[PDB]
Amino acid sequence: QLIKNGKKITAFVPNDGCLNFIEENDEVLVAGFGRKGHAVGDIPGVRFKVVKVANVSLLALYKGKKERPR
Amino acid sequence: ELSRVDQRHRASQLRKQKKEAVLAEKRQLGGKDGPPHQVLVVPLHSRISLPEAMQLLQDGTVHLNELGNTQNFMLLCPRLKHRWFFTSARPGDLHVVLDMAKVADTILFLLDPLEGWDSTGDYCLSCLFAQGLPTYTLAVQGISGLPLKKQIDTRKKLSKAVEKRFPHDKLLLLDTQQEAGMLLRQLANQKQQHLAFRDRRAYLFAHAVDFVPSEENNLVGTLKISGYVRGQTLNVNRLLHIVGYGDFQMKQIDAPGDPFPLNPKVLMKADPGRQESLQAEVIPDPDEEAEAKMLEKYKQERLEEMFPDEVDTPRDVAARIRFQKYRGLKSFRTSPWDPKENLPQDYARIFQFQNFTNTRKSIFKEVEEKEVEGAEVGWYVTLHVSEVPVSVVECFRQGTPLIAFSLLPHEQKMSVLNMVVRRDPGNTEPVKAKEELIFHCGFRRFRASPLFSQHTAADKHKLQRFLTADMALVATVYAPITFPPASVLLFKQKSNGMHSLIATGHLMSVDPDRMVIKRVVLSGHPFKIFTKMAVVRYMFFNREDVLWFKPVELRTKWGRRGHIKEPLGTHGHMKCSFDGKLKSQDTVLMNLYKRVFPKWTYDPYVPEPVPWLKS
RNA sequence: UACCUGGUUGAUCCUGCCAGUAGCAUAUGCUUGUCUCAAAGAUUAAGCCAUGCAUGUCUAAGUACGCACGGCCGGUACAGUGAAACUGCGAAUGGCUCAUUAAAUCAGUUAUGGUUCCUUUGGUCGCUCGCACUUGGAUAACUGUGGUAAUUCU
RNA sequence: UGGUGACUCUAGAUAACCUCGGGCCGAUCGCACGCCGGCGGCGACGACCCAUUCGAACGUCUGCCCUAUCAACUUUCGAUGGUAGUCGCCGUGCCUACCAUGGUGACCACGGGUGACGGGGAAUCAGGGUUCGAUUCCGGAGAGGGAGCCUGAGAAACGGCUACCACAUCCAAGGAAGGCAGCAGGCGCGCAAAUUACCCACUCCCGACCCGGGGAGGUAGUGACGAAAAAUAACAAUACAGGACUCUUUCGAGGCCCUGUAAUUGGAAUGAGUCCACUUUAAAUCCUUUAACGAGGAUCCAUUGGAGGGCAAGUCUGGUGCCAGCAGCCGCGGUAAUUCCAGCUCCAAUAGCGUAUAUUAAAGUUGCUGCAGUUAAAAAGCUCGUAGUUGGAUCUCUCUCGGCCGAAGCGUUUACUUUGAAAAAAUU
RNA sequence: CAAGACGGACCAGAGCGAAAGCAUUUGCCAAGAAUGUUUUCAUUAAUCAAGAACGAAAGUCGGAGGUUCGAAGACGAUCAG
RNA sequence: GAAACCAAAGUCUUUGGGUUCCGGGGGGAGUAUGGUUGCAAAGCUGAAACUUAAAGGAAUUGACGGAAGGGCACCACCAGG
Repeated sequence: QLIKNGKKITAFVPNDGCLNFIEENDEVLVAGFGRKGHAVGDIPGVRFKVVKVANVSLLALYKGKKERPR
Repeated sequence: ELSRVDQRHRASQLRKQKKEAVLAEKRQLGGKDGPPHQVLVVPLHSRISLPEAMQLLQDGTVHLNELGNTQNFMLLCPRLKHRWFFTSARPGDLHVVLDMAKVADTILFLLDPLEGWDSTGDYCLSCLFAQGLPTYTLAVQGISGLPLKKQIDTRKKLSKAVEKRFPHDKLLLLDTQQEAGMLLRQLANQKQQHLAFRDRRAYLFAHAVDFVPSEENNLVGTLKISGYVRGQTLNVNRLLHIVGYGDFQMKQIDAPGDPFPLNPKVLMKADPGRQESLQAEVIPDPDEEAEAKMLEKYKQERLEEMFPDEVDTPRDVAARIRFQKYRGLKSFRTSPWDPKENLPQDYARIFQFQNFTNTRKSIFKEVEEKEVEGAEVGWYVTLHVSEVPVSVVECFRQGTPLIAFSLLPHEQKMSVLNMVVRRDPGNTEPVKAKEELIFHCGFRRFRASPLFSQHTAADKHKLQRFLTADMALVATVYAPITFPPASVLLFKQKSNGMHSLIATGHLMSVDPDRMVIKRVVLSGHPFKIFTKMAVVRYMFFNREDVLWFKPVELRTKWGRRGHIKEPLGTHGHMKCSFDGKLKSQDTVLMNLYKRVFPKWTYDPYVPEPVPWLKS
């Protein structure tokens, strides 16, 4: 759920084994997926992807470089 | 929406609404009606002496409280209209930092100018991130202890050393009293992080604690926990938990005069007998040998990572006896398993919820949307406790603080907690499945024997016999029931009482219905191959062994799936059908599943940790 | 450098869009040794503001009776420097933001023969046929008595 | 008298008026002092007015984005004009009184919207164009919202005042005080943006002023917004591996041949750093200049994306096995996975490189240059018809006033072209 | 005998009309293209936002008449359904 | 010209005779809403949210016919042994 208007949005967690980093009710930085409003690839009707969790990037957590606070 | 005035006026309405929400939030702390603002100070690096910054920060009207070891004081200023309570902690001593950093309102970290922080402070900060940050505020000390030439580059080097742990923060320095004025101004106005695990119960910090022994020989008496209520409206009927000494019943609340008002004896409640929460945790009606064992654990983990659960069938013990309570499954995901099929006497000793989510919603709405007749927040109250050991007061004289929080309904009973948890990369010691590990599960501290499982979405969860360094597991154990969310920490005695951190996470839903399945795969080398037919040896050793495990379907490391047709030899020689033809370098294997349950090893007492150090 | 490539079919030739390609701008990730330039709370909220500062001012040349000073030489009206106060000038320039605003603002073009103008610069300053070898009354500065919880109040 | 292209101009004459809330005609200071009791040089302040400069203020002609699911708008309460006035610094419906019934519109009036302050300009781009411009220069507007004022040459001023509205600070509860869309800083909002530093030395401005003041401005701090240069190694000998050349049937052997690879050997040369001294500067810092220490790669070690096609670089090895996942698109995974995940090797850019969004070129897929309409998306069912757009051929310089020339008309009027002078600097 | 209907075969790769459309004889009505002209007017023209006539069948309002055919609606056959 | 085909669908990268209407991947959808005409049914004008990598146009073969013919063989048949 976005902060700025309150809308409900489905977002795709990018890499393998990264959904466990996302915990219930956390701050997530969400981007577009890359087709400018058009649903991308396999996922139907889901056009956004999570970039950061709790102000730590998922790329660092997946690569095991940084640690996720709470 | 049209009509530019209409869009503008709708935006102004929304602006008013969010400003009213923010203003309604920020008056809850540090004011005439608000309780004092508790600031906990940690000097991370070993070179920093906290008395130096502590006397730079103490000047405002001071009230120097004292303890056995730690020295915390009260600050009051009408200049900023702010009430402060500064409390100091030492890194490495994870007991004090952990049990009083979960009630502090803002944490101030001190950093040396030359290095980032100490390794012991690194351990402390890792644990503090893993259990929850109230509000961190970076600070340094030795910046003006150097000339300007190295000063600016020292700030550059510190900024380099911080971004790996704290993603981005300004480093606010402490050298003068005016700089302390800047810091106090900063800590007065911060974006306060609502740590909801504090807010959902009624937690209270103790400034005074008096023991009135009913009988001194019985070593138990009446306790006087007086301090500030910081959570919700605290009610007497709800039981009271002390973080290091368990949950128990409280008998009386009085409200005396506050010690430090911002602008300078009567009892509130006694507990009724019928409306009291009952203390019923269970149902009423019923040297080199250690190194060798560690190397054996290393070999077992190395065997149970390149091969999942390969167990060699013993040729001495009969196979259908040693796996008597195992069953076969065609497919792990789809084959049904009855959750109420085989239960021991241990699950006849816990408490089950018909619907956890409905109960959690009901309890949370009864806390939030309803008001109780207890004492409100910010009040300086006193609690008389009927039953308490003596030694806690002795601990109150040692240097550790006392924190008491009033629980939700149905939080004292025993249930089966499931903890989502992943391994900290700092430790690499192999931990077996049924080891005894210390859980810090959100104001609670206890040894337990958990069971590790996968964190998937399905019903059955395969038991993990070791802790994986990247996979996020579920630790399942009998434990006192706690309502999620909850920070969860895992420690182990390394040597001489040094609590080492292994893994951390959150508390998932609590239920005994989450079954854990232990698997055993039995290997066999196929020594004869026909087309879609195979004769395999060394899987069993008797003749009736194949007849007992007939309906279990064989699988194959190369992906073939089959089912056995006949036994041929008196020994373990076994005819098997297949979908296709096996390769010559292939092995067949059969899956056996049983239901496994956690051991009942729970005890609320925890030994005091020694200061942590690096090997 | 006036450029294209994959994707409908059993295969072809098309229409056709989707995707790739390069830029440029904001955000962000990961990494970062030297060195010279250099943008930077515009976007969302022309939302709210703790505290400090941002607008003052004297020459030989308006007014010195503050011993406030070293200091004349002594009845020497006023030696000098000069706090304060009156007086004169500035504070309408600058800075900031882009909310308003669609022939409005603004841009090139013309006009004031339809007007206002501190200052600066040059002109004009006994053209006037009707006590002056010096006019009057106050009021700050200072002395002294105060009020109010409080102000650059009096 | 003098002058404009044109006066109801300037100047002159006469009759008068000249406000008690009034118009000018020095009751001022300094500097040196001096000549036949009296006359005086230089400067400062002042002043009715004129002219000037700095402007301000109104007008003129032309030029704005999207919208018809905005086609009639305006005029009782001025809408368009006329006469007289009122106010105004003036010209005017600017306001009032009396008349007239006008004014604008398919050449899009009026109404809306705008994620609109306009321009100089920015990015792209063959040519045409498309998009942007909050933003340091110019012009405008506003200091929380509206309104009304004081003083002054200049303000409907807000680092001035008075009110109401909305917030909000100190109380002794009687009252008092506000305005960071100035500089730093905070909250809040957020995907999104720095120091509560130092100085008037530079640039200029203000004042009574060779002196004082200046968060204008300068200077450092944060700063991978973006931009320019540019290290992370060079040479030689060996030791192998190949490639050619010669001699050898070949295998093999040589070269004052070539090309690679070497935690191989040798020396030299250096900068990043730590540190002096100088210089820099308002005082510093930085850059630049010197002494001192400072380099063998097994580090003073380069990253970020990728290896199925598009699209450069592996049908290499192990793990997971249509699971997990990858993949912009096409697609892969169901066991020899060329695509997942690792290792090794390799590719691309390189102190930089990924992703997301907006916009541009590709897009001759918005078509003016320059698209399409039988069958792919598309021609109104048909004809009349107004505005609009478009439209056959045709026609080759002088008379008066002044010194061969200057003045005066030109010629039906325009479009078009060419020249000329005016057109802010920065940017280009 | 009466009632309303429709005008086959002739009927064509023909004809006319702006298209929709138009087929029994006779008269009247006012049109209409092409052809022929050493006629007349002399640019009056092409296409058209606005606006306007016509517009098969079916349908909808008022009347008349209802032969045939016939939406709806009523029968009978046909079957594991 | 993509070709089927077309003396126009030609005189089109060697691109400019005048003018009108109209299309911009496929669905949602000629749908909702609004206006207007209509007794009514309806007509004219007419979106978006969301959704997909195709939808489509011409021509060329035939895997296969549950399409039909022939033709072959004492490892098939007739006459037989």
